[PDB]
Amino acid sequence: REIHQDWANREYIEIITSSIKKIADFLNSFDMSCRSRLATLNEKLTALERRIEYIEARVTKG
Amino acid sequence: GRFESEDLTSIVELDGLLEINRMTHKLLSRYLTLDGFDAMFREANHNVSAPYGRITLHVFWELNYDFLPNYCYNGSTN
Repeated sequence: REIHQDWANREYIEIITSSIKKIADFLNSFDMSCRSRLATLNEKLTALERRIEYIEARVTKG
Repeated sequence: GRFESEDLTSIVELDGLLEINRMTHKLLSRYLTLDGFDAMFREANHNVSAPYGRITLHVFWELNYDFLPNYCYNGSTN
């Protein structure tokens, strides 16, 4: 009967939509995690840049 | 600057204030990143790029002008 076929087809849609939602949720979480790791990496990089500049000024002659 | 605007007896005050600043830097470094206290102190004392800082210059200036011709020694009490 058509009703049973419709139920099966809608089940196919439901699982596919859930898969799509899971991918999007992971994508958002991955973006947040990488950005946090990126931010802390920048914090160390700028600190190193300041420290090397201070060392160069301390050692530069003239 | 506050030390530079007073006599040689403000050395104790400068050391105490410097200790407070160092401790504050240590407390802030717990959650933030900051340059070492020694580098900042040298930056404020103009000692990073020069052999001598401001504190020593003021001490020499005070000795020449005020301390030497306005103080009497007592060897019993040093």
